[PDB]
Amino acid sequence: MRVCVIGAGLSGLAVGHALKERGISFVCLEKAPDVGGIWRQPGAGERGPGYRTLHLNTAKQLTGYADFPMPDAYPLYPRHSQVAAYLRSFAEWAGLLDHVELRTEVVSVRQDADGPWTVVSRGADGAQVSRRFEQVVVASGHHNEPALPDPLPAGADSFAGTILHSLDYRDGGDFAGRRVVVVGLGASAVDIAADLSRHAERTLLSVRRGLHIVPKQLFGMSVDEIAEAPWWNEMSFDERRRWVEQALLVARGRLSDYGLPEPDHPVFSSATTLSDEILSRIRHGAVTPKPAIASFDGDRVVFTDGTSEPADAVVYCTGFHMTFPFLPAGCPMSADGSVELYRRVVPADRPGLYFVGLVRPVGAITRLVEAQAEWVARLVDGAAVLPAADQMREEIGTYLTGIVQRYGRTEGASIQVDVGPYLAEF
Ligand SMILES: Cc1cc2nc3c(=O)[nH]c(=O)nc-3n(C[C@H](O)[C@H](O)[C@H](O)COP(=O)(O)OP(=O)(O)OC[C@H]3O[C@@H](n4cnc5c(N)ncnc54)[C@H](O)[C@@H]3O)c2cc1C
Ligand SMILES: CC(C)=CCc1ccc2c(C[C@H](N)C(=O)O)c[nH]c2c1
Repeated sequence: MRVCVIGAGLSGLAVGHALKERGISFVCLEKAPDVGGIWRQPGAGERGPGYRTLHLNTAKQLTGYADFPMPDAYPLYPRHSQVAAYLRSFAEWAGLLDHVELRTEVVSVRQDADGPWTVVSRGADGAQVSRRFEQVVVASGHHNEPALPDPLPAGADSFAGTILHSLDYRDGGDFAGRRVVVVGLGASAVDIAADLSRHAERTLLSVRRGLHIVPKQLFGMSVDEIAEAPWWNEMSFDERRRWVEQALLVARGRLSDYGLPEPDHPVFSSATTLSDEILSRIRHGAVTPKPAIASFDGDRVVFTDGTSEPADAVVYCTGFHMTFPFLPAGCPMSADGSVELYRRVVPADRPGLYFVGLVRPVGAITRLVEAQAEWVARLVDGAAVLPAADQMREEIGTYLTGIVQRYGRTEGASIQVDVGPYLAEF
C-alpha cells in the first residue's frame, strides 16, 4: 500500500527494514527468485556482474548491516555465497519476506496527476498487474546494462572466437585450455584475469588507461578500514596521499615494472583497483600485460604496440551503464548526463520518489544505504521534510560542480561520495 520498493538486494532490504521499523506499509518487488541482489546470482548461474570467484573487497564488519553482524565464522572477505546467505538470513530475521514479491519485475512507474504512482509489474507468468502506491523507493542497482567499448576494434566480425562482456563471464573453467584476452583494469578485470590465469592456457590483460593497483591490505589492515583509522583521518589530503603512496611503493613498487600503464594522476584521483593477486600473477607468467587491442585479425588479436596473439575469447571488463527502464522519463539527469538527486537520493521535482544505493563511495556502501533508508522512511511518513525544489537543486549544483572539479567529467562521478562527510549529515 504505502511504499513500493523496487529491488530486494542489499539496498531494497535496508529500505524494507527502515520502513518496517517506522511501521510503514510497503511491498518489495524483485525479479530474481530470491533476495540478495547481485550476490545471489553467481551461485545460481545467472547473467549478472559477478563471477564464481568473487569475494568482498571490503571488511565484513564495515559491510554487514550494523544491527545484524555476519557470522563470526566468516572471514574478513567472504565469498559471494556467504554474502548471499547472510542477506537471505537478514530478510528472514527482519520479517521482510512477507513483504517481498519474488519473480515480480517492475515494467513501468508513472506519476499520476493526483500524487500517487501507478506501478505495473510482471508476475511469474508474465501476468501484468497494475497497482498504485503513495511512494516508490528505487533500489534496482546501477550495474545492469553492460557497457561495451565503442568502437569495438576492427575485425570484430572476422573474429573466430567469442567476444563477451564480463556480464556473461561466469567461471574460469569455462575457458580451460583456451587463450583469452581480458580488456580493462577494473575490479572485474583483475579478478577475471586472475581467475582465467588458473584455467586458460594463456591469459592476456589488455589495459589502455592505467589505474592504481592497491592491495586489499596495508599494515595488515583493510584499506576500507584504514579510511576511518582515526590516526589516518587527521591526515591532510597530500599528507595521507604522501603515506598511502609510499605505502604502495614498499608493498608493491610502482605499476611501471609490471608492464602496466601507470596512471595520469595520483591515487584517489579517478579510481583505484583492489587486488591481492594480479601483480603476482604477472610476475609468475600467469597473466601477460598488453596495451590496448588494435584489431582482430581473425584468429589473433593485435595490440597497438604491434604485437599479436592467438586468442579464442575476449572478455570485456568495461563496466556497466546506469539505466532505469521502468522509468519512462529516466533518472533525473542534467544535460551532461550527471545525476540530479538532492543529497544523492531525492528528485527535485518528483514527490514520492526516492533512489537508494545510487552512490559509489570510498569503501563499503552499507552504512550509506542504511543512512539513506532511515532518512527515506522518515520522509515517507512526515518525520522529515525536504527543502523547496529550487533549494534542492542548489545542493545538486554544489555537488556537481565539485564533482567536475575533483573527478572530472568522467562517467559515473555523479554518484561519487566519501563515506565520512556523507554519513556525517545523517
Ligand atoms: C562485481 C561487484 C562486486 C562488488 N563488491 C562489493 C564489495 O565487495 N563491497 C561493497 O560494499 N560493494 C560492492 N559492490 C557494490 C554493490 O553494488 C553493493 O555491494 C550491493 O550489491 C548493492 O546492492 P543493491 O541493492 O544496491 O543492488 P543490486 O544488488 O543490483 O540489487 C538490485 C535488485 O533490483 C532487482 N530488481 C527488481 N525488479 C527490478 C526491475 N524492474 N528492474 C531492475 N532491477 C529490478 C534486481 O533483480 C536486483 O536484485 C560490488 C559490485 C559489483 C558489481
Ligand atoms: C586507497 C583506498 C584506501 C581506497 C579506499 C577504498 C576505495 C574503494 C573501495 C571499494 C570499492 C567498492 N566495491 C565500491 O566501489 O563500492 C571497496 N573498498 C574500497 C576502499
